Amino acid sequence: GLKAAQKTLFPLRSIDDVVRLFAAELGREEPDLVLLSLVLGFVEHFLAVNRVGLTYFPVADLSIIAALYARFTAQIRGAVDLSLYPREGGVSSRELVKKVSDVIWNSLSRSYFKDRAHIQSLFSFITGTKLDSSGVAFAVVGACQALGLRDVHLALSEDHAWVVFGPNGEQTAEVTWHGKGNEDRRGQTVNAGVAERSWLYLKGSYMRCDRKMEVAFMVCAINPSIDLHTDSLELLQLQQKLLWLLYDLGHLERYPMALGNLADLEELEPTPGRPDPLTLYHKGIASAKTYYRDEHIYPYMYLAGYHCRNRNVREALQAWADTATVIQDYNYCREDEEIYKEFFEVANDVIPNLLKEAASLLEAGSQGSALQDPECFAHLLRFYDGICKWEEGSPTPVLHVGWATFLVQSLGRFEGQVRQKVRIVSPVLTFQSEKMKGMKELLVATKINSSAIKLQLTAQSQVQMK
Ligand SMILES: COc1cc2[nH]c(C#N)cc2cc1CN1CCC(Nc2ncnc3sc(CC(F)(F)F)cc23)CC1
Repeated sequence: GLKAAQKTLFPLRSIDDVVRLFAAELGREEPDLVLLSLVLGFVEHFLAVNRVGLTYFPVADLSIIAALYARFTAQIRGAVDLSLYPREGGVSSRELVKKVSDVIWNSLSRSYFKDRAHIQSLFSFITGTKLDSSGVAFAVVGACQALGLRDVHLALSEDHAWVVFGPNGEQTAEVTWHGKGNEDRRGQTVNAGVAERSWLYLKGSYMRCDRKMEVAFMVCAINPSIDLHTDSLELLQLQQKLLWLLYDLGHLERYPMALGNLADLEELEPTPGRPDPLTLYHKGIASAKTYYRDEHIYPYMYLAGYHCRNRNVREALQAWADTATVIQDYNYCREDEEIYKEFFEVANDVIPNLLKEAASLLEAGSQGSALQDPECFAHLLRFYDGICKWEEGSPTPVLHVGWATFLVQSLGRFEGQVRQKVRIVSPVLTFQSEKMKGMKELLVATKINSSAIKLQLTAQSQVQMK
């Protein structure tokens, strides 16, 4: 190693002291990822993993943080000999990046729960020899910075992480695992995944982080959870303040999900004088549209979740329809299972529960109910249309009869006189999927033909013999 200027703020005695440290690092040529992750993991460990003895804030003494930093840098420098991998051009090689990845991987405990909380940071790597998937990729980037490899940067999709490096930062390399059971492609490019138009690789519209965005990633990666019931107020506040610092300095401009995280925090505990959560969610969506060709799903899911929690049914449906309008131009691939699970939950649990409550409130006399609004019925139909279109040309199917039951139920929540008002053109809606085009006459009928809907959604050819 640490430079003298990096040590002057220690000891860190409060949240605001940590925020100062992040401010100073972010004002530097290159913020120190190793330092910052070690601090965050330290504070998270003593605020969420083990709060014994806590009286206000776990003081971060320099002697402690410098010793952790020395354990990291020693481990990396000792195991990665740079002289074996000459840098033609001030850029790194694939072999060098692979060696760093191997080093991190080989340092990890043989067996542990890979999905635990609080194993994302370099503090976890040093003290527990444990990291989660994306934590490995972050550690590889941290290790590369510590080695002077200024070209190696973190790349992020909505459910995976890897690195970019080399001439013009144009190379990609896998450095960690994804999911559970996937035979890894460590050392390879992501170009096959890009080419198959999976959600996992975002058709190539993934985030290529600069150092400032890598700091934003570690801040999103703070995990305030103490247990299933309980969050650390101190960590929530630290994460919120750190996200505002990044925001003010411009470093969330290209980070849609960080804006959604900040909006969620503001909904929980709003900061006087700051934009509303809704404004923040829409800024996330604008970031996606500006930098990522509007090919991200979470900016709309964050918005829908907010509307859902606030029982803005119309606005939740619109936002879900918007998520489907994104997913429709992907192919559903092996390894996209996380987004399939989220779509499944929305269609088959969340929406039905919202419409069930809406129907009770309608019986009680609500006015302006989603169930009386043809534009809400349009949103519902646009949601299913994108899911159907997503499925077209995919190497695995999406829909099955489990989805059909909930579709029939959700349609039936709207009276025919409401459903009949939606104009399906070849409130006005255009269908992109052949499944929904063929369902058009069934959708606007007084009595919902349940069997015919099922047959159309699942393309089941035949009904019961006997
Ligand atoms: C499963 O989590 C969610 C499901 C949700 N459904 C709806 C609706 N309707 C809203 C909603 C919100 C969430 C919360 N989830 C949103 C995504 C967020 N993920 C992220 N947030 C910031 N940065 C990154 S980088 C990355 C890929 C990587 F982990 F590195 F491999 C993921 C990710 C973590 C929290």
